[PDB]
Amino acid sequence: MAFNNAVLQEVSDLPAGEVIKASPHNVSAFEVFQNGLIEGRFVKFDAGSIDILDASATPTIAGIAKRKVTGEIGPGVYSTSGIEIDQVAEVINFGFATVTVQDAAAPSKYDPVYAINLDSAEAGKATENSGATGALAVADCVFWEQKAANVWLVRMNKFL
Amino acid sequence: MAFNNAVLQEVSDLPAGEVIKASPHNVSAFEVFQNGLIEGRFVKFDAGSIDILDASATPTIAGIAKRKVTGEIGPGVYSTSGIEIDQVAEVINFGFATVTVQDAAAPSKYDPVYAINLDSAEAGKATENSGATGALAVADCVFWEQKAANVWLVRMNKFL
Amino acid sequence: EGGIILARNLEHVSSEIFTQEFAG
Amino acid sequence: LTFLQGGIVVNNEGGYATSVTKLKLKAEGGFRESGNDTNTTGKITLSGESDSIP
Amino acid sequence: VFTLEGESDWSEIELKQAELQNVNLPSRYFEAHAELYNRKIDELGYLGQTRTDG
Repeated sequence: MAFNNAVLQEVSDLPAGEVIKASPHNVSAFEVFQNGLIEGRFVKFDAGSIDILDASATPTIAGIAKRKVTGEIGPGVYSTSGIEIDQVAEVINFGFATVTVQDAAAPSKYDPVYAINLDSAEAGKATENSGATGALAVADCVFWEQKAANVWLVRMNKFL
Repeated sequence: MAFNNAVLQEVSDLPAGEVIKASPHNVSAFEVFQNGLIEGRFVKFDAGSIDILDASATPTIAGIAKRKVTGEIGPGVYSTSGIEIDQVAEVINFGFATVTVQDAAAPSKYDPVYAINLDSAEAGKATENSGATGALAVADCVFWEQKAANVWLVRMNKFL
Repeated sequence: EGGIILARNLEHVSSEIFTQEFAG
Repeated sequence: LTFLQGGIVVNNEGGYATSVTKLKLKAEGGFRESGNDTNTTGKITLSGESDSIP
Repeated sequence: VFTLEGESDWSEIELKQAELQNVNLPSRYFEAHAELYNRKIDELGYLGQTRTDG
């Protein structure tokens, strides 16, 4: 159908899955990954492949799925075997990066980031509330500032 | 041995003590060291000097000893008092760096890096085997990818 | 969200056209 | 006849194709308050979407 | 002596839709007619003419 949101009230800030390159930053390419890897989410590393967060024991959070500016137009999705095939999964593991947050979450600066660990659409979403279902403490990462609607720029103190 | 590997069916892959500059990296020069510091090996800071790991209990591990690419042809060794004299022991302490891996070690990506804290030539060699003898965890340091024969790119997440 | 490049532009349909070949 | 007098322009670009696809680029981001020698935490970037009419 | 005759038709619509792929549909039919004539000449000298009923 027509273009969504003809006129927006404010200019939306950084979309999720984006890394600021003024600060020190590292986005590292993983060749093997999971089809349908949502961008702008925390992604885990399992069996030598970058895949979506899902209920597990203690997933190895490898960082934030980088949003490709020159990727396919559509939902933020990493795809294999299509016209929109993405050869590698670009993952932001160091620096300031934008991640979607649970719509219930209301975080603030220097709050410890919690990723979502569920087999649902909310997989890989950040949050401040640790009592949220499937709240996984991401090691050494803090919310920095609210960029967009339900998107927060967080800071990964060390590599993820 | 005379010019080992006369002909190779593939170009040799990255040697140890080599840090990739494409990412946030840091090699920091230490003006005093120990004679016989092996390049491409975990070094430790003790008594105000960089030196090869030995029988110590809880060494403060500086980082991978950087391989002086325009140093001496021969063993990758730091040396005082010679024509082969290196004034400063430049040491890689942040980012992706190549370290020699124990000949018996079979690591994989995101595997925590243990360094052999022994008094031998196997001192400072990286291994994934926690159960290996004389090895301590190099906290905040993971394996990234097998570069060369018994050489691995590891990731020092924080300033090591 | 997503990207800026439409999917069909991420594919280069080769200008060379390969005719079907039959027995000699 | 009232349509074309309303003001809607007529766009003869679709060629002979069975559908016309239009694409929209939106600038997303924001300038952030800075000091003399700091690292900016505000980034201006692009996003897009598309529509198709048969 | 017997004669073989074959047709090929198109339309401006599919002519231009084929030109979208930089394909000259009339020229392509002419090449196909010549090629099928060559193939039939090759086959008639090897297997003769099979009637349409077998």
